[PDB]
Amino acid sequence: SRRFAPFVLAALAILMGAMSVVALCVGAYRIPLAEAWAALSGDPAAQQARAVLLDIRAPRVVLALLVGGGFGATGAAMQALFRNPLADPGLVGVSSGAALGATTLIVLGHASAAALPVAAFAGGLAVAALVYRLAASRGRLALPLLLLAGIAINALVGAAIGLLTFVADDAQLRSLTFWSLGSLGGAQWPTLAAVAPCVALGGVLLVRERDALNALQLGETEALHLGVPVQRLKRRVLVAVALAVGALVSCAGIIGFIGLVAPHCVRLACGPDQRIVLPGAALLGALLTLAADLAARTVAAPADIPLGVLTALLGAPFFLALLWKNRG
Amino acid sequence: TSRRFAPFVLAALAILMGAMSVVALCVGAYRIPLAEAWAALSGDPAAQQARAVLLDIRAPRVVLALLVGGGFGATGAAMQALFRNPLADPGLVGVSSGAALGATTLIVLGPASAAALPVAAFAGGLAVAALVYRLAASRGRLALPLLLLAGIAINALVGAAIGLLTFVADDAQLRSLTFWSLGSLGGAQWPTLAAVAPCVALGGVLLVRERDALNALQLGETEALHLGVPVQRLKRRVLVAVALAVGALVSCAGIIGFIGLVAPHCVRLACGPDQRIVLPGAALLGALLTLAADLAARTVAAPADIPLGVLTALLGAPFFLALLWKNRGA
Amino acid sequence: MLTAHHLDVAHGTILRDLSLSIEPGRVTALLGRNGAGKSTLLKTFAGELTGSVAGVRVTGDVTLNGEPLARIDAPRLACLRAVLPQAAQPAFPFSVDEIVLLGRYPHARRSGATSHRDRDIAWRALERAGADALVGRDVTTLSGGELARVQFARVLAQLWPDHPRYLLLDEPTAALDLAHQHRLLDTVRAVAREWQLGVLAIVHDPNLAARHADAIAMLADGTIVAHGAPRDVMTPAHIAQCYGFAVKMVETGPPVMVPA
Amino acid sequence: MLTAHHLDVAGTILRDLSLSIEPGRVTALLGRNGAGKSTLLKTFAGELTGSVGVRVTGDVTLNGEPLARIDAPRLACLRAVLPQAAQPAFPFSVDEIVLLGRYPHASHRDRDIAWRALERAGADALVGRDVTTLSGGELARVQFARVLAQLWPDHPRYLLLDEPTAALDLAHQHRLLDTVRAVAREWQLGVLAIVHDPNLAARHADAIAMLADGTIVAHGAPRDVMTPAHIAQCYGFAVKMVETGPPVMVPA
Ligand SMILES: CCCCCCCCCCO[C@@H]1O[C@H](CO)[C@@H](O[C@H]2O[C@H](CO)[C@@H](O)[C@H](O)[C@H]2O)[C@H](O)[C@H]1O
Ligand SMILES: CCCCCCCCCCO[C@@H]1O[C@H](CO)[C@@H](O[C@H]2O[C@H](CO)[C@@H](O)[C@H](O)[C@H]2O)[C@H](O)[C@H]1O
Repeated sequence: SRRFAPFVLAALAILMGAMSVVALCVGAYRIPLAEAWAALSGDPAAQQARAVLLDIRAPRVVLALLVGGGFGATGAAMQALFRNPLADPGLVGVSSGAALGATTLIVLGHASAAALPVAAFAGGLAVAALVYRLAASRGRLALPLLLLAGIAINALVGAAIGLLTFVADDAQLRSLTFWSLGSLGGAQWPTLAAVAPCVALGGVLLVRERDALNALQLGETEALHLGVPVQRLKRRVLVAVALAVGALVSCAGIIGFIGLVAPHCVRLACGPDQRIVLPGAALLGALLTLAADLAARTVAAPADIPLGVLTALLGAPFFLALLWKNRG
Repeated sequence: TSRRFAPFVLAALAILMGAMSVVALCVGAYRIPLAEAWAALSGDPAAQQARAVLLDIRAPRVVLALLVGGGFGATGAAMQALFRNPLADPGLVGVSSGAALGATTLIVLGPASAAALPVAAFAGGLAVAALVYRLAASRGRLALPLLLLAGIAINALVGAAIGLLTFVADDAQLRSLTFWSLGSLGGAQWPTLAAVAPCVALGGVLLVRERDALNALQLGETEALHLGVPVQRLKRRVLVAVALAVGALVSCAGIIGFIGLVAPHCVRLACGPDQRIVLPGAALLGALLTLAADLAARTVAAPADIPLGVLTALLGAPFFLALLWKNRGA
Repeated sequence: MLTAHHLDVAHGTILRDLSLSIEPGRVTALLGRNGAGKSTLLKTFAGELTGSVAGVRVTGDVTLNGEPLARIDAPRLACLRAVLPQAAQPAFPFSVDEIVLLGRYPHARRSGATSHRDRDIAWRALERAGADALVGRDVTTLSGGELARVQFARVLAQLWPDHPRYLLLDEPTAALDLAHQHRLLDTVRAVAREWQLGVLAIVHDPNLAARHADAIAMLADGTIVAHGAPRDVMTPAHIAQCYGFAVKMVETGPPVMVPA
Repeated sequence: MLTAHHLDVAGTILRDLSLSIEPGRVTALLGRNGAGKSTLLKTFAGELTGSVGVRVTGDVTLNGEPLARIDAPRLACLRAVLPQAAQPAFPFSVDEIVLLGRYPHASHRDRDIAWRALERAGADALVGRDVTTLSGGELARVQFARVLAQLWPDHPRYLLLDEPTAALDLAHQHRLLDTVRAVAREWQLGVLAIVHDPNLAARHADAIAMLADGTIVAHGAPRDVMTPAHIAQCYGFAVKMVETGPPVMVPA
């Protein structure tokens, strides 16, 4: 009635697309747009510029869109499910799992080279599932008890990660340290051939729950009186999150404030209705990450800055801003 | 109006800690029975080398474990009172991050005096603990929610600087960072304890001088203000005292690790929230638990010397698993 | 009717051999001191304690228009009863329009259709809640009194007549100012009479229950110790055992309870 | 005499407000939600005049001297506030809570007073219990005993109730208000209490002040103030009065 923001959505879309083009035309391997268009058009003189665009630079752009989109949408969903803007897709323990999955592989062994995201993926989901099972009671899931189960399993996980880091050598240390810092330098097409449908699915389960999510943000008991299966929905949202965020962190490492920032902006821009906030967040998420990952590729080139670093230089003024906002 | 018959609980822990402490000197990498170890530390000319291994290599490590445990136990008790919440960790002040910023700034930007590392961690610890305070306080009212929000934001910025510096670190620097970041008492030497201990004791003194005001503040902030507690001065005095003790400790132990949550929580469940019991109670139990944890590292996988943070996390995990099982239904 | 017959709820038993019936068209007010079990009994009529939700054990019959509550899906149940709770400060800053529309959630066909009838009902419910001035507003700039009119709007929206239902009020009337409290219980009675709706409302002030209730159930220690019209039930001996409070009655031009 | 004369508080939520709490007597403060009842109470308590971002003007005096000039810890021995019983962050024993009433004074005569405070509030069976096993009614009784412990006499002080009657049951909110007056009288003590139910204040106050949109609109004994037109311009609520042989307010 009082809320016409589908132009906000459509704007975020245009800005995202626009940013995508801009990311494809910059910058480390120096290609002027004229060689960029010739390369895409099949000119044999631009044969190497084309391989860069399609084999190095396109997979990183599409991965940045998947990462940012996946974190915005699961931030949107977590914060509705916990009715707190501070809930973060990691609370399931997927993030620690992936860390533990990845770092036990880097430090023990073995196989290669798409083995790193599979270990990270199975580690996330397993720690996710364990954290769930410890909190649920067959079958009622309290969200306070989810947090305690999380604090506890992340304690256990973190020790196993600490022990591996300890017995690791200098090569293996170099790998953990950078794996956990975040990166998209890996990105190639076979990787995100797998990841993309994983987070494509998660986003479908989440959009399929948006109306039940809105009722939920009114009251757990209130949603229950309106007919929402509050127990079945917690389990449904949590799986979908653990699924897209699991696939994501498995091949990007740990990042990094986007799942908090993007939903909170669209919620400030358009209100909390899950029907707008999830696409809005996914959209603004993908936009902010691409922008971040672009800056990492080029701000200090040929250094490739971990993008965990840049997305924190985003969360810092954001949290500093909503400090300044809420002084009263 | 009776009481709860605590002080024996206090006395026991002091004994148990003291006992354990004594045995700690005899079971490190150098094995020596109580008899020969007594004789050596007491001047027996036959054991001049044994006195050197005990008084120079073992003792500073055992003493550091007592300073760390007692330090975290007591500052946690204070912060959990201050925030009226058993989940406040001493870290939240800002100090842990600044230690890790200052420690990494120095390891990675070399252009080594063994007093250079703890002094850097201590300056960064206090600076970012002081910067977070200024961002939250408005000259001069300190809302604890805003302190937490400044912390989130200043913590994001310091992790940006840390990962940036890690990213550029060579192999030797990376090996320091991760070792320091897993927590270890293996850097414990007397010249630095000379500096760390008075900090921890002075932080310790300033908290004790607030045990009554903190008890009144457990009643409600406005309730305590009505009782005459200057709750704004109280918030700042605890934070500067916590920042000073934790900052000293992280400076030479690294990141550890659950004690300041666990210890003041068991002492409470045994004797109630009375700050007059809990703050010395938690420090004794913290010293007892930390030492039990470092005795565990130097032992369970001998001769490896396992990071202490790893062992204190293996206390946290069962502690929070116990919390969970206890608060089912509720 | 909405009926408990020989109800037990159980940590010992909080409700012991309780038998009460909510009649369509009539408003039953529920009295009892703190801890008497009022809020449990109401949760029980909601169906929060019977079905695929709970460990608390329940015995005896509870019936909505003829069938055991336990056989009524939470979706279907959301169309025969609604619950007006209390501490409505929302977790996110919805609009008023959105809160009320959420009451049409159990009816919205596709899943969250937001059809045109639904926006009309939402407007007409805000109309009868007396909250139509608040169209547009952020629910977090609303005084507790305004918000309380909006939550009433939303619960009407869910019960709106269409193509006998039950309204359960969980102390809706407290922390409203005087004029407000009488306004709401008058409208509730009117709606109950006009839509043939069964109302059970937990009310604190027994004098307030006396003016606006057709029936009163005084609940004392897990059991209903008086039931019937405000005239017969409201007596010194009854107020005595229900509340432990020595009172007397006094007349007007409905009779009022007074201490000493 | 705890007095507010031409008191303004800031928009502005109290406009030119003059009222006086006087020893031995219980004034009851009536108004609808958002009338500034709680602001004025905080003002008397000294929360908006010491050192602690809003604007306050006019004289507020406690036994002659201005509130703006009285330290918080000395002010704590001249008044206390009953805030409606909240369960603390951690599980203190009932004794520890009451003794905390003695914090501004701090022992030995303390344990004696804490007992006699706990007794006057009818909360002495509760000794050694954990406050988190207590019902809100017992918790209310214990909080009352803590405030009495604070104002206890030894060798004119003030008690402010910020809606303590709240959600105590009918018979217990009557006991509490009665026992306040009984203590107000014996210890010669000025009581200002925010009461919800106007009939509750009729039956237990000595003076009733009505608050309408930031300012006072009536002040006197229940008999003279409890009129349909005062209840009208205070509550926007049309009532009549009925006798008893304490006349009670009724709508229509
Ligand atoms: C809601 C989600 C929306 C986000 C959209 C992201 C979807 C991405 C799915 C990945 O699909 C990939 O597409 C590539 C197209 O290039 C294929 O590479 C193919 O082409 C490459 C170069 O063009 C070659 O290097 C490869 O060998 C060849 O497999 C690759 O196999 C295929 O899996
Ligand atoms: C409740 C909280 C309070 C707990 C207090 C913690 C107790 C720590 C005391 C620190 O004091 C140190 O004691 C050492 C005793 O050995 C001294 O070393 C002395 O002995 C060393 C052993 O060889 C020599 O190397 C040094 O030169 C010589 O100063 C050292 O200087 C001194 O600063």
